Amino acid sequence: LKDYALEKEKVKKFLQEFYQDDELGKKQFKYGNQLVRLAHREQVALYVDLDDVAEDDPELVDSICENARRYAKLFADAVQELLPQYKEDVLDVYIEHRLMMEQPAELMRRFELYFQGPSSNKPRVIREVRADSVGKLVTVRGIVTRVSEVKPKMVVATYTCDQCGAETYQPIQSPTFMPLIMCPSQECQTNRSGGRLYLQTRGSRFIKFQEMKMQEHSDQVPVGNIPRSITVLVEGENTRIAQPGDHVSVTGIFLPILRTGFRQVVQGLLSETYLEAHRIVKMTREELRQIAEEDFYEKLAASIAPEIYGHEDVKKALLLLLVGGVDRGNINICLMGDPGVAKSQLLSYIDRLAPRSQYTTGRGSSGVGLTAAVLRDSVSGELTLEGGALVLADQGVCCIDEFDKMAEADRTAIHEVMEQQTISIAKAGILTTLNARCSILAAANPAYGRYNPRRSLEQNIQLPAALLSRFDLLWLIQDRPDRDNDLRLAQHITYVHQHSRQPPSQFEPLDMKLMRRYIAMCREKQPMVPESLADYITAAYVEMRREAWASTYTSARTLLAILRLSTALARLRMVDVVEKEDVNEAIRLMEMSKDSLL
Amino acid sequence: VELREAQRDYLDFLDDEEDQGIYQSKVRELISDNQYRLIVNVNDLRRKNEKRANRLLNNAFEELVAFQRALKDFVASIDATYAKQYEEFYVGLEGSFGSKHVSPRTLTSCFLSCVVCVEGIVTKCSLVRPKVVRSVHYCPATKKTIERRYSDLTTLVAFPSSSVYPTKDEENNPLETEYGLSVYKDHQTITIQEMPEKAPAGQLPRSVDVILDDDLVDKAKPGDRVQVVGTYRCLPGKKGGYTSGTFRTVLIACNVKQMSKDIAKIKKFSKTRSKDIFDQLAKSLAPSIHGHDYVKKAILCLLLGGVERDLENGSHIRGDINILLIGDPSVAKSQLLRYVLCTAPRAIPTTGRGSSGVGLTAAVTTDQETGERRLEAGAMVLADRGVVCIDEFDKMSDMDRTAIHEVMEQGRVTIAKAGIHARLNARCSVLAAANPVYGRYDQYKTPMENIGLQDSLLSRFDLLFIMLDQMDPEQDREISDHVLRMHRYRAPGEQDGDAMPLGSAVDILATDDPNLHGTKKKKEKMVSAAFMKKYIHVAKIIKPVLTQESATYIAEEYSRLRSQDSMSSDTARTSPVTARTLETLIRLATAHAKARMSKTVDLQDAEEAVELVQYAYFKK
Amino acid sequence: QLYCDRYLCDKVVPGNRVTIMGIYSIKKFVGVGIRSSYIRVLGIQVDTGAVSPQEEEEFRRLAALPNVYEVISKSIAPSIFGGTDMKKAIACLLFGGSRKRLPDGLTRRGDINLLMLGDPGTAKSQLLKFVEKCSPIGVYTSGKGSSAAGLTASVMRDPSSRNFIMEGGAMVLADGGVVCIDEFDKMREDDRVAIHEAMEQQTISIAKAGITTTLNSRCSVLAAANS
DNA sequence: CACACACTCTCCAATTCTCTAA
DNA sequence: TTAGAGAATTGGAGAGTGTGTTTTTTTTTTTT
Ligand SMILES: Nc1ncnc2c1ncn2[C@@H]1O[C@H](COP(=O)(O)OP(=O)(O)NP(=O)(O)O)[C@@H](O)[C@H]1O
Ligand SMILES: Nc1ncnc2c1ncn2[C@@H]1O[C@H](COP(=O)(O)OP(=O)(O)NP(=O)(O)O)[C@@H](O)[C@H]1O
Ligand SMILES: [Mg+2]
Ligand SMILES: [Mg+2]
Ligand SMILES: [Zn+2]
Repeated sequence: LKDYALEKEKVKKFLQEFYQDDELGKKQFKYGNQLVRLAHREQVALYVDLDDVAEDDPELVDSICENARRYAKLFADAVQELLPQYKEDVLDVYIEHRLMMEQPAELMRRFELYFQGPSSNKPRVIREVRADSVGKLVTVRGIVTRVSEVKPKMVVATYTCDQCGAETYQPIQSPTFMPLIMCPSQECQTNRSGGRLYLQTRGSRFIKFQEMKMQEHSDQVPVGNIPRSITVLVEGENTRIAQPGDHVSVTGIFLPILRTGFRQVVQGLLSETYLEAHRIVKMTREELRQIAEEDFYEKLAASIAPEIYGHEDVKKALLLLLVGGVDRGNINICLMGDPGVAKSQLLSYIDRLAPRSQYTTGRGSSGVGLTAAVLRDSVSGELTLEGGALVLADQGVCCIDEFDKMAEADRTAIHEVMEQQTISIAKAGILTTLNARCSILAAANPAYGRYNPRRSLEQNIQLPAALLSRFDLLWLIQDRPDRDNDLRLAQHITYVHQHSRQPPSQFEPLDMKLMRRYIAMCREKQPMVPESLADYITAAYVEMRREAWASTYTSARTLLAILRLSTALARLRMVDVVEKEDVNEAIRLMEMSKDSLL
Repeated sequence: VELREAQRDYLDFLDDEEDQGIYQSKVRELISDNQYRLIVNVNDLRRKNEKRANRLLNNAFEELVAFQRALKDFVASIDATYAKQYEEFYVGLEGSFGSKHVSPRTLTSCFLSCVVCVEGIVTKCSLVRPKVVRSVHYCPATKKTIERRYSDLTTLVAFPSSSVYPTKDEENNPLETEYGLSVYKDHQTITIQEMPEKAPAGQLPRSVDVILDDDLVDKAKPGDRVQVVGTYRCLPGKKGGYTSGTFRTVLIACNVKQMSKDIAKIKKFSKTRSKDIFDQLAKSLAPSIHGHDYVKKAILCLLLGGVERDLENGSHIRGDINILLIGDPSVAKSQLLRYVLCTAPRAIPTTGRGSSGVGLTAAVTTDQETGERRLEAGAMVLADRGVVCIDEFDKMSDMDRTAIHEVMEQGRVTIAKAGIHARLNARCSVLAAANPVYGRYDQYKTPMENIGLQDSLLSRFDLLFIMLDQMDPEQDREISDHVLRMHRYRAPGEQDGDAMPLGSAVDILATDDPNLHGTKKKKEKMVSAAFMKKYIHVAKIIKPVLTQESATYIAEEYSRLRSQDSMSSDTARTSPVTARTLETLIRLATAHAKARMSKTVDLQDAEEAVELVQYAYFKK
Repeated sequence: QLYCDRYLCDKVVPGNRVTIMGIYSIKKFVGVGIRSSYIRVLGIQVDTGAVSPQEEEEFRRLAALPNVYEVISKSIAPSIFGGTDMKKAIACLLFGGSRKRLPDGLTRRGDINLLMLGDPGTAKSQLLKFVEKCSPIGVYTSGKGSSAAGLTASVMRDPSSRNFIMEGGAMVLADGGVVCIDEFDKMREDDRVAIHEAMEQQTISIAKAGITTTLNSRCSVLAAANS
């Protein structure tokens, strides 16, 4: 048993008296400071830590963890009773006028309190949240599958009577409630006045509300099982912390959903459950001098996938893909090869390095396609758009394996992306436009066997030229025997299996975070071409077109491609004007990509 | 009123301190392990009290509440505070139940209110949801707390309580629910189906619904072969003021056993006594099938597998081994698949024309316990950390093989259906069997035209074997001799002119009662099937590691194979040697090391693995 | 609709031919004053396995007499002139071999599969129509009238429950008997492919709609086709 | 089932009938 | 003669009772 009044007094004592020596030994009363802020309305949410509560009463922490909703109410009541001690927009105006009438505690309450969970509690998986943990504070990890828009949830409804000019209040707890109709005040009832109640949305307390669904991490599920899911209901300042696809740990109260009416007799003693979220947590000039070393271009190209030898100019092209040209701007590239040629490994490296990216197969996936898809979620039945590799990759790069094996719907979708960088999709017969400006990194196979150079690329790869010409660079990752390189590759693979790590390579790859910083500040530079370099572009382009005509996949898009690549290298040099080396690099990269194809 | 006598009998049975101490020791183990159901053997109950055992098995509900109350009294006497820490202590029954051992077919209506042990295969499971048994409420207007127990037709006492909580009035004051002080129990429903081989003639397999509560909910998933001990009961489906006599029936389970899942010292001695035990195991793999030695070695490698790497960069290297058998009619491909289905744990059968991309991966289905729709696992998800056998693989549709591509490539399958977007684990070895195009293999056509599959798909298999009905007279002599010997065989526990009986239930205890070479023949000391099962079950776990000499030899011989491809005939090469072939070499060497239980991949393992790769790549 | 009670349950299976004695009555839970009707069964008579001792004596005498093979061959399709070796093959098909389970658990089929290719107007279809009648379990199908699902097994959504359920095709309906596939050459190739597992392994492995099982198809395939 | 239609049934009291005083 | 107090008759307000509540497989025709 418990004496909850004494518990409230002990909670008041903790809030008044706790200090933690923050800001390097200033002996701050942290909860007193936050109480001052709440009283002044400069702060709305108060995340009390049960690790702090443990430092003077472990029994109180146990009582909170075992009966969390009760103690949430007790902590809130204690804080509200203590705000005047530390009291040195529209609802504020209404509370002022109601104080004038005095001259509904839940309405006058304009703060919220949450328990930041204790570190002694291990963070569970969703599957480990047993029925014994109902009504108890639990910490749960998972992927955020889906999040609803923030909606207003009525906490305390406020009505006004037409006949007697009196306000009436209706606190709300259940997910459904009966709105009041006829006036209950005695001056209406005794006079039989027939006065009725009008809801005042202006003078009634709402709260931000958001419904999301967590899901098990795939590598923690048992072997033969579907991943489990849990509905998480989020209120107040906890809203908008999460996004779909994010990894989170949620401290909250595991509770049952108490439905009304016909569902009660149908379900019987069983009940659905939700997690009442209390806390959601989410799982350089020396370096610029290193960048300043003029090796940096080749240093980065070496840092790109030391697991793959050779193809260094392809690595340079991939670097320029991540950099992008002047804003168009995406350096789409394609690299064909046989199966197993290390082509997939290279694409996997770009997907891992890039800050925003996706990796998928052109074929036929049972997942969400390259375009987004509309899920149903039939417990609610509300259809919602989700995913899409191109959409998830929007600001970055989308990697497609076996691009040749795409369906015609996928080919038309990529064609639309190449044209205008947006796609069309239907939710419920109606349709919208959905945005995707990702660069495409395409890997494709020969239609049959190992590539034969005697056959042209479109006839061999079996892709339409309308798509295949979109890519700025076309590379052929051909594989043939070579004794010493095969032995080096084998030694690398065997060391990887033997030690689970790449062997030393007689150099140090740059940190991927530092590479990301570098390409970010690089992408923030905005080059422009001068007229002399435009003339140089003209001369180089016409000579290259002579070579292509004498050996035809060269057009105005070729001039635009070399301009894009030269501006990309100008970004790489981190200078706001292009130079002869940029055009030379673009010309040789295109030429030697054709040579690789030849 | 009369159940105090039964409670006295069960308390006397539990107090084993006087004579043997078995069940006082088990209750002590329950207390120490912090569990709250006791596993009782009805054979011991027979030995001490035959009358009470018969009453328990024939009057199950009243006898079980008596037994549970006796258990609560006993655990209170041993440790009172621990007895308060749980609402009630259950009892799960094991042992031999006599005629009550049934299947879902033979579980007729005459078994109602009896303890029955049902053996079958799990087809589906509902999601775990909590169920209220006692709710605690508090009155702020009175500073008083009250409680309400809850029961329904599923509970042993079986009274239906009102579903709703006390709400706005007690003492005509508003109550509110103390969820933390309330107690809830897990609830799950599964469906146990008859074993498919044991159905009579054209009858389809029947099924029975089972209800799991509290700690039983985790102990069964679809595809599991289980024995469930429980009480059989009917649930009246009243409309309210009227009912048809038709009542659905359920089995409230008190105990679940995984009958197919499951000492090592004798294995670790046998690996020393035997010389190159991999060869002996491979020869003894499928005794009924003659020849195909290298294929049997490859299948043993598939069964044992490599070790799956997780790299420091977060990428993973798939450890499973995939085998594709291509060959003529009547060269035992289907029979090798059937042997793997019988010998391996969690091996899923599949045939190309009888399966779909949905059924291979996952299907959206409505859970009738609630009406909400959820994913129901397909073949390759059921086969996770197991094997999937695909016969007539060349007869699949391309859209169906799109599903197989992701499973083989990444060990997962991505799904986006209903409300769920998920990457399901499908980490399984694929053993596929196919005929070449035109039915029979054509010597006058290249292998890439005999093999109708796409090169992209073929790259995903570790080993590809071409096996041909070459009509050599000596090979035919030995094959026909073996076949006729097999057809002449009759079992010792069978009369001289018997036709074998069609299937019927023959398991009559919850645990197997009769608890390494074949005795008939002299040549090479063939290993028995049961010992092979146990040895593979042990040897899969060893996880050996590469050595410098084996790594060097694998790299050197891989370089030789690659450089040999420079002048090898393009018109007749089985499959191009690549880094994928090197991964195959590493996995096969690791599997051989697992077979030896060596803990180090040695030069012997490398030699045998690369010999197998040489045979598979450059021999018909 | 029939209602079987107590010991009448499982006294008959699908595909059997019966005479039903019962009470024609209304179910008693488009139009208004309508009630669905059914027969409350109180007697089942299989019109055509528990033999009498007299019948067993007759069968033992038949097995004992020396020319039983020729007697059976003459008894098969007595209206069909000639074709005596084909009738003998049909006798071997009807009696079938012995199923065997070997020590490693692999099973060998005892059923005999018999194809009759040849010229038209040669009593092949009539021999199939005799075997359907004569076999203890017998199912007659036209190849052109068949489908892969309909031969082996079909997966369909139960209308009253929304679950996917299994339905036995001809090869499941004929389990423990004979399948007579007439005009066998008229099937499409993808449908002839479906019966490969059931002809040899005598099983129908299914992985569709989340239900995954291995039905039994222990049956003999008798097929007829033209050139 | 707990929250709405439709019907019955009960007693309160709203309005008129009758006798009396202004 | 006209208007207010006591008694009689009937309207209806309110309480109680009864009832009502996308996603997979298989086929068929036609589009290429
Ligand atoms: N080497 C062998 N030893 C023993 N039995 C064999 C052998 N080869 C074939 N058989 C028998 O031949 C029959 C057919 O075997 P099966 O596994 O179906 O061959 P298959 O290679 O799969 N041909 P198919 O199914 O037409 O592609 C079985 O009864 C086998 O036991
Ligand atoms: N030897 C025979 N004895 C008796 N009737 C016969 C004989 N041969 C053919 N018939 C008759 O010919 C008719 C056609 O026989 P049928 O069973 O269709 O032979 P079929 O070869 O299967 N025809 P088809 O489907 O074109 O190949 C029937 O009425 C048979 O009884
Ligand atoms: Mg076969
Ligand atoms: Mg015919
Ligand atoms: Zn009012």
